[PDB]
Amino acid sequence: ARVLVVDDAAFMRMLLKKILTQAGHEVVGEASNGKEAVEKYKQLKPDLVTMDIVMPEMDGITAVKEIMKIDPNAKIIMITAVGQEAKVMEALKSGAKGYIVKPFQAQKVIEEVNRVL
Amino acid sequence: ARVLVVDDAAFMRMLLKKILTQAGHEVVGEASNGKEAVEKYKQLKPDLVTMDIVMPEMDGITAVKEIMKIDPNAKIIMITAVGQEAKVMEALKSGAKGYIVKPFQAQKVIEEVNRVL
Repeated sequence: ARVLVVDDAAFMRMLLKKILTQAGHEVVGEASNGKEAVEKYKQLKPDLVTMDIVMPEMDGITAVKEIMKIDPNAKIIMITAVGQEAKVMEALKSGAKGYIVKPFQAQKVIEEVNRVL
Repeated sequence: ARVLVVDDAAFMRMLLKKILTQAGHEVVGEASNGKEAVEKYKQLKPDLVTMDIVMPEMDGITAVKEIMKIDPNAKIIMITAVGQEAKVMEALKSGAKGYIVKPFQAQKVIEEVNRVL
């Protein structure tokens, strides 16, 4: 009777939580995506999961492409950590204008925002 | 100076919003994933986007697989609409126990939760 509700739409989570709780079940957790669903399953060990078969599955690169398609003047800065450089490379190829590296130093972040503008 | 901040981690959004606002910039919106980033770009037409190159990119099927890997007794119900049947099929193959169809009738939803338990 302990249920993990997974859905990218907050209102869908709510609607399902309503129906479950109204049937005497306890929603012990919620997730907006795949990774979070799996993490929350470990931590909560629920009896039941409800999961939308559509989950956000758009990466940073293709979201750059979609935004550039909409507005070719879009100014995008990627947030990256060490190890993701191949993907950042391709984001920049696809129209992104810059990037900043985690962990942030506030000065370097604004140097880069300013540079882009 | 109007910035759309995109990152799957709420605290990362916050941290970046802090640094931007402290530099005299207006965070006019936020997104937790790819789809939402693109939608919000249209609606807000921001001067600047900041976007994590890692965005949730795990689909419902592979999140079923990861959960089954963790607990082979996991009980998962897929939420589906018309048109997604190929993906629901494969979710069930990978260990999911059932599904419910949107738009929900509360009775059919609990018939299916009960059946699974």
